[PDB]
Amino acid sequence: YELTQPPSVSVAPGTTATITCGGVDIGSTLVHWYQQRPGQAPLLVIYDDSDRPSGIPERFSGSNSGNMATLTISRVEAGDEADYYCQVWHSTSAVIFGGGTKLTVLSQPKAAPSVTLFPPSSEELQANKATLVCLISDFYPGAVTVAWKADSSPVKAGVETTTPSKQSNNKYAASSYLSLTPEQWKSHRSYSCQVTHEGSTVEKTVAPT
Amino acid sequence: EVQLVQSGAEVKKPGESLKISCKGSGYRFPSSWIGWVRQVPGKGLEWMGIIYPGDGETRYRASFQGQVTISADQSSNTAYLQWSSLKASDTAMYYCARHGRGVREVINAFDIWGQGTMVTVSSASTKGPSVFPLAPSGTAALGCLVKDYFPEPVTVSWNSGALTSGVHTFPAVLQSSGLYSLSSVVTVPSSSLGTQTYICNVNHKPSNTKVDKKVEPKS
Amino acid sequence: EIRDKKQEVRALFYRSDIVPLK
Repeated sequence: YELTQPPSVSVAPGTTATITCGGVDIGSTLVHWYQQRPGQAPLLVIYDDSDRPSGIPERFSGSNSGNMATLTISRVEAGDEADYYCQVWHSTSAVIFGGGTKLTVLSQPKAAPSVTLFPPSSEELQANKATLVCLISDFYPGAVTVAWKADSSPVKAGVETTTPSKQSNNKYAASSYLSLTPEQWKSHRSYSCQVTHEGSTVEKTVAPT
Repeated sequence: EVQLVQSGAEVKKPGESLKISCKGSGYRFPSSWIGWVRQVPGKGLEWMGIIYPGDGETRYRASFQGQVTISADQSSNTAYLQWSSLKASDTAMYYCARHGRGVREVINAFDIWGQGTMVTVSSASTKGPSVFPLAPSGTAALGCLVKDYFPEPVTVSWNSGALTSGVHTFPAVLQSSGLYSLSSVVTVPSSSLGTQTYICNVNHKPSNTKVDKKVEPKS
Repeated sequence: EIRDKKQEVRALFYRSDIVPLK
């Protein structure tokens, strides 16, 4: 059994934020919603579909029916920016959390990422290692997806990516690493880092030559 | 108040056993389930198992059966999560959470959470970083890559703190080798590349290492 | 209706606090 949540949701402050939780016949069970801020433990904000624990403001509400449950935050405020998780008790030994949803409360206009792709330095090659470094900066909201291409084929082996982190200017930055042997590095025509953000993709390419 | 207090952060090697704890206070320990939840940094929540301290009934996610054991101490009001043989893929934050026992008088959800215990599994011991330049080629980005160090943290500055605008140091990644790597980057006017000198200062106190690396444009 | 669903769901993890079980 799987609970489906949108990976990211962004809303203007003061409007109504809606986060959905996708499950088969999820309306026949009870859905609970937890809030997690970066570096902190989760916090129960809704239980039994529509019930608020003490200390949770009334703008938080919930519903559940058919194949979808919904968390609703009216008059959403900057303080509500956070990750949100839906959760159910499906069967005796099955407790399931949704994938989570990063709720951003827009404090500034959307900004596309600036991407810089560094090839392996000569010194690293002298150490018998090759690392392509893709640095991504100055994007907002802080949600991107990174893909690597060798020539034109996607590669998943040897890829390490960090979670976006706030810059000084409240925009976000991330980094991705592709690990190759010097032989691999030299035996391909080109390598590409592709960063997708808010439906638009920025691509950078480097070649051994 | 009702609270769960978890044990401190752990750094262990593959194949070793581990036991982390969760101390409940302010409520009747026997009458609430205690669940364990795993969160790899940057990822989502994963349920591992749950125990009812009143009699020791345990339920596990199928994939975690045989890797972990959950137990409880009714005198110290303490729940335990235990690995017999750790793997590198066990690196994560681990939370305990209280769950009602299925009556209307209580919240039938994870209403109280522990603060989390970070567990890092690596075969490595203390090791200083290798610093490589990320050379630039009307602004240009240049940086340095701090590679294969253990344990955290390393601090990075530029020109001994004199260059601070356009500077960002990224969080570290834990490689399959058990070692950490990170990058630091700075954006500078492309006209100053010829004259100005840019040096990143890496400091790794656990290994008592300082490295100054001048990053230059390549031909 | 919500009561029926609540009973159905809570039956999965219901534990009595009275020992021994009657």
